[PDB]
Amino acid sequence: CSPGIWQLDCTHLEGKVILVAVHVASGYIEAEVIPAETGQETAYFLLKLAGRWPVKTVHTDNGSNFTSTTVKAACWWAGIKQEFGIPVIESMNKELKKIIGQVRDQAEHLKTAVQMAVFIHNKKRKGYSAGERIVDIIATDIQ
Amino acid sequence: CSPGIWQLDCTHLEGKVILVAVHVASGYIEAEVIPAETGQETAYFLLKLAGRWPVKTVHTDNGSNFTSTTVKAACWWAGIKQEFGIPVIESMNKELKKIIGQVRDQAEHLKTAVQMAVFIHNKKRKGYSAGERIVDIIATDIQ
Ligand SMILES: Cc1ccc(-c2c(C)c(-c3ccc4c(c3)NCCO4)c([C@H](OC(C)(C)C)C(=O)O)c(C)c2NS(C)(=O)=O)cc1C
Ligand SMILES: Cc1ccc(-c2c(C)c(-c3ccc4c(c3)NCCO4)c([C@H](OC(C)(C)C)C(=O)O)c(C)c2NS(C)(=O)=O)cc1C
Repeated sequence: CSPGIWQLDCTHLEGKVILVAVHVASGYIEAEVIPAETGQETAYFLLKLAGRWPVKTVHTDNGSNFTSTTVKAACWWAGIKQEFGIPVIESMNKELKKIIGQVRDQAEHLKTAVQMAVFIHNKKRKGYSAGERIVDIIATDIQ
Repeated sequence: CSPGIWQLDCTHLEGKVILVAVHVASGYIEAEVIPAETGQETAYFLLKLAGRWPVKTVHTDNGSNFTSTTVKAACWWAGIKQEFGIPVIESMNKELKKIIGQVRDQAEHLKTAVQMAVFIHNKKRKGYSAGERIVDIIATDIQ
């Protein structure tokens, strides 16, 4: 239900790493292919994300993802807090993968298919779409 | 005033290319550093953008940016239309640059400074922030 809560995880496909962020209340996602599963990539990603949406806290299924100096710096600067599992489910990474499989032949590069999958997932009404729900959640929260 | 209209342009700083997209009604921006000023980069960018926001039409100050087969394909797939200048102002690229200059020492890489600049610009209340205005514009348009 909370407006600023996001979940961030890496998956793998085709020998490559996909970083997936989910806005938990809405199910809206942002994902991209990253060259390697490093702190640098995660830090840059978080900075982009924070600039675009209100990101108040981030949860993850791999806490170690967040130990890098580099990630800590991005969360410090953007003012993001961790939500520890120390501290309800998802399997979006399966759903995303499903859509990625459906569109895969439409593109050469996996990264391209991923963006196609994100678009499709975000716009799928089923009731609003996730894209509609996140703005409605954010707008309501504002006013 | 229209909800789906975006403006897209490349600028240069430090020998590098920054692609800047503006949501015209709100002044909200997304920007990133791209390795080169090519159709491939623009096409991928548009695909990301379309997945995240309702992108109905895109305007540009360099029409030739949109001639590549690659861009045409991304606009075809995402269903984006061009708005020809054939066919009110901006200078965001100056404002962005200004903010980029202010934060530049905070980061090593220009790309990092850019994301910092985007965040700052989007959250600057001055009245809502641009970030607030785009969601309010989008939500209202939905319902
Ligand atoms: C004559 C011709 C011109 C362009 C493409 C092409 C296209 C259309 C796309 C292409 C562009 C936009 C698209 C799609 C493919 N697929 C659907 C969504 O929008 C892509 C995609 O890579 C980028 C450009 C997205 C980085 C790809 O991964 O397939 C790639 C990699 C393409 N190949 S290209 C020209 O070497 O970049 C193919 C041909 C046969
Ligand atoms: C011990 C140490 C550890 C990390 C960094 C560092 C940081 C903190 C940042 C860094 C990370 C997050 C940040 C900032 C810098 N600046 C403010 C916003 O959040 C960056 C930025 O590059 C990436 C990671 C964003 C790709 C950078 O361009 O400066 C870079 C490139 C850094 N350098 S590093 C470790 O080689 O990637 C520096 C030191 C001295």
